Amino acid sequence: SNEDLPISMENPYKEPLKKCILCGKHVDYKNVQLLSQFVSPFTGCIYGRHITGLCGKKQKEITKAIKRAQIMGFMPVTYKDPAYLKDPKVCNIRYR
Amino acid sequence: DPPPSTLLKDYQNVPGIEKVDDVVKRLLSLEMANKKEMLKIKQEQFMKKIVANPEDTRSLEARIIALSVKIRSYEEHLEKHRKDKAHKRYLLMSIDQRKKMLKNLRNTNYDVFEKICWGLGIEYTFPP
Amino acid sequence: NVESFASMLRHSPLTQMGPAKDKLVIGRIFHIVENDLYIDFGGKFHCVCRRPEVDGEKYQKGTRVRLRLLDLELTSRFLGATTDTTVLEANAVLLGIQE
Amino acid sequence: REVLQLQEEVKNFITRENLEARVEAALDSRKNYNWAITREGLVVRPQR
Amino acid sequence: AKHLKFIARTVMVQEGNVESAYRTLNRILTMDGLIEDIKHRRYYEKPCRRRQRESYERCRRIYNMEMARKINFLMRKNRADPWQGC
Amino acid sequence: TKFSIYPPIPGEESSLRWAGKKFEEIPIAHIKASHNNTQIQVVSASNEPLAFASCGTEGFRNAKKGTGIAAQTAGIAAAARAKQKGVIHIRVVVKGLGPGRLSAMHGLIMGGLEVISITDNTPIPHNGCRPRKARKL
Amino acid sequence: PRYELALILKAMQRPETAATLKRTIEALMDRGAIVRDLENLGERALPYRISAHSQQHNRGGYFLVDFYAPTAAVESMVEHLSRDIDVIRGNIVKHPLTQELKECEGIVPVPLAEKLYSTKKR
Amino acid sequence: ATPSLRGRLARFGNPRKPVLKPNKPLILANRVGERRRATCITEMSVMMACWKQNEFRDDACRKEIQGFLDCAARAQEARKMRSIQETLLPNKLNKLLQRFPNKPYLS
RNA sequence: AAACUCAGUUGACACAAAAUAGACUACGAAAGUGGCUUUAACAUAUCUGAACACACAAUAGCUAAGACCCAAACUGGGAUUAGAUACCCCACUAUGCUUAGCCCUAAACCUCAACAGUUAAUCAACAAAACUGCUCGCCAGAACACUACGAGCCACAGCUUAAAACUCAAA
Ligand code: FES
Ligand SMILES: [Mg+2]
Ligand SMILES: [Mg+2]
Ligand SMILES: [Mg+2]
Ligand SMILES: [Mg+2]
Ligand SMILES: [Mg+2]
Ligand SMILES: [Mg+2]
Ligand SMILES: [Mg+2]
Ligand SMILES: [Mg+2]
Repeated sequence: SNEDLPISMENPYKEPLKKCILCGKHVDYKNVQLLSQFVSPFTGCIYGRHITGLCGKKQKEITKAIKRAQIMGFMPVTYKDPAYLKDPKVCNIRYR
Repeated sequence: DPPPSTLLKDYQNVPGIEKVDDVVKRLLSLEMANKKEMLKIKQEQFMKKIVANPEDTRSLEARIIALSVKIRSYEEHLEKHRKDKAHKRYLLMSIDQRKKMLKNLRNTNYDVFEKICWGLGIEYTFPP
Repeated sequence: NVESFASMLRHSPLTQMGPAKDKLVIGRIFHIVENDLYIDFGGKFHCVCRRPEVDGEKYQKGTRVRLRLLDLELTSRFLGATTDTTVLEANAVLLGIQE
Repeated sequence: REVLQLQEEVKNFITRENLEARVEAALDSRKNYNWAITREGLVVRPQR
Repeated sequence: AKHLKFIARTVMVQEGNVESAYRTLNRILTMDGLIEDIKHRRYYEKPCRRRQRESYERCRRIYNMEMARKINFLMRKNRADPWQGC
Repeated sequence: TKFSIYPPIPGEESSLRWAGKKFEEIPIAHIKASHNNTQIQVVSASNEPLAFASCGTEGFRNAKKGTGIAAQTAGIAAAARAKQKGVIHIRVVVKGLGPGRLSAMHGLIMGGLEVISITDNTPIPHNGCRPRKARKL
Repeated sequence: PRYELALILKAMQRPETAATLKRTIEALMDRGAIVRDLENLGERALPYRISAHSQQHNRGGYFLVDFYAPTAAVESMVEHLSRDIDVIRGNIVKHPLTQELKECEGIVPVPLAEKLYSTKKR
Repeated sequence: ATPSLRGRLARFGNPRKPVLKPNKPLILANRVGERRRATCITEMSVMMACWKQNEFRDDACRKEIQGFLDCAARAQEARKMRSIQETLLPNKLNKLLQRFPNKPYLS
């Protein structure tokens, strides 16, 4: 009938759905190095998702892993292990 | 309860499963599986023993068999957790639902209803 | 053989352009107020950029410049609003002058 | 395939026979489960 | 108690400006929520009051974030009136 | 090396020194800024008591104790005692959000002692015990 | 099912460590487990002091025992670990590798909630 | 990113119990809140301690007294400069919001 | 003021409670549930369906046996006040905790019933937009009255069901 009329399709220009840094990666309570990347260096508090930039599922995984490691003796509770203070910062917190 | 040596429902039909190590067989047996797998084995046994089409699950007979296995699981659970009010409620609700299913089956297909009652040991008592 | 609205829309440069994000367009300063340059770039709206500190005098009415578009229109919905609030102007970055 | 892979793995399972050997091998070796993540989501395995 | 000392909540003073060190430590505690937590734990906040306060704070944060978004969105339109007079 | 707000880690080989001593060997000036009283005890690296000073012990009484001025007085007295007992640099550890929290450090410095680290050890239970009921005035 | 026993043992020499590991694996096998693998995570300073069997511990040797055991054996193994005196702290968990990584396409956003209030002028 | 408001309030079509119970409607107002409102006590303390140990004879406390006086003058100057500096402002922001008001109704 | 001569550091140490995550909004029928691990486990392939039964039902409370850090009705002391049987401070008990039974009430409220559907021609006001179909429950001026009587119940100063008379033109 008419070829210039718009066609029914999806959005070919759709930008990729942003993926959390941990998407597709296995959060384990033994990976204390990864877990310490989401705990405050000074108080040991677990950062919120507004700081970690994690999806809900990965935030819950991180929290459960941190608690399990802390109670199983893999991770300090009140502070970040000093061995990991110099790891790639991935948290949107600026104390100074 | 099926013997602990029984295989899981998914592996009972894999070819050559009789030519694997005793360790592999024990890994795939009900001994190294939770109670849900044992309940599934019970359910398949009952379906084979009663229903005319063991491969059909949407039928009311299959529904009654599955619900009876669930009721047995709840009764076993409450034998040990006597103060589990949530599972007591689930058990009573499941008994009521099985009564309703049996009522419908009795009204529709009586011979199948008798077969179900005999197989599952259910006595269909009329409501007061 | 008269072009229809469908044909015109299909073959228009704006339609040929995809999303207006990070697209280099040629704007034309049509109004200047202090260091604010109102630039029209063929969209429905204009972009109000700031006279670059370098070559500032070179930016005068009618000057044709290069913009990197970020949004044809600056609109967004806010808590409780039933319809988008629009500031009636595009978003673009002034990359310099076209010669 | 699951059972096939399981049969392969069962050969390596610790048993009452190869128990001292496996215990000593474990004492000798060291498994490291740590690995950091960068802002770009690239694993950073530690250097040992 | 069972942890190592002088690692948690410890800041090092630079060039002797203990005031700057204490400001940094206070910022750390406030951002981590320890100051507010201590103030609230001084007296027992009954669960219903705690829930009401949490809900009120959540609503306040939503409203403030939305208002800040609106302000930042409209801030560009604080330019000089281009069509003055007409 | 560049200045880092994080304290040096025990066991780790560090070049930082104060009066020829490592961080783990510096004396510790425990401050306790209660709601209405500031206490200050300076102990050695091996928890050997050296000095003590409190707003109450400084002659302040009743509400006067819970003020910044009383905290400064206590800090100055503790600093003087520690100085005469052989203390130059101190790691300050304060547990309490009372009015004397910072004034105690100010006095502890004005009395001579230099501070190298400020530690907050305010006991923050992860719930645990139940605090007293709220006040209706 | 598949369990993983994270086992922090008292810091001791190699002969005693091997004896303790052999005893623990023996207890698992007696209870009916299939010890699939043993992994040494390396001796390290515990994150916090642990007081097990009236003895304070600041360092310990970390191990993982990946096994398959019947569900009824976990409680007995936990009791045996508690009785054992060379174990600073033992914990049996479900093996993480059994759990499957559900695919996440991306972080789908939540648009601003709409029509929470009537459109009447107030 | 603002916290989600989907399924938070008690509404029809919301099976779950409310997450939030806002006393006022969560609708942006066309205005923002108004700007909500000792100094140099250490020099005073120094001067007063010197007075206490000297019997309040300013002759030998001159330095501390001059410091205290200069600090008070600086405090007044700081008050003046802060006032003039204070004088985005809530008034201007309210003008902007009036220009772009929130429309919680239809038209 | 009264109170204690107990207070600071360090080390050992719960049958109590469960920072941060949580700016998540999930699970459960509701009450409820936010430390860790494991086991068991989250009824119904059609919906509605209890004053007509079965099973639950926070806190408080009763009975008996234990625990007791802290909190804490009552009580005692200090202070305030015209008084202060309160508010404020201190001490401490029942009680909060575990076990086995009871008790069966909440502003048990999201005051918005279950199921299915619609967004079209709006809609007293406010609140959380307006409705359609179907089903059960409930309501018919206020107060008397979460009352009396009767009945049932492990309840004995109780709970559930629940009136009438007199009164008023209002509520
Ligand atoms: S972004 Fe993919 S799981 Fe979070
Ligand atoms: Mg029904
Ligand atoms: Mg009912
Ligand atoms: Mg009850
Ligand atoms: Mg008691
Ligand atoms: Mg409620
Ligand atoms: Mg009542
Ligand atoms: Mg009655
Ligand atoms: Mg009666």
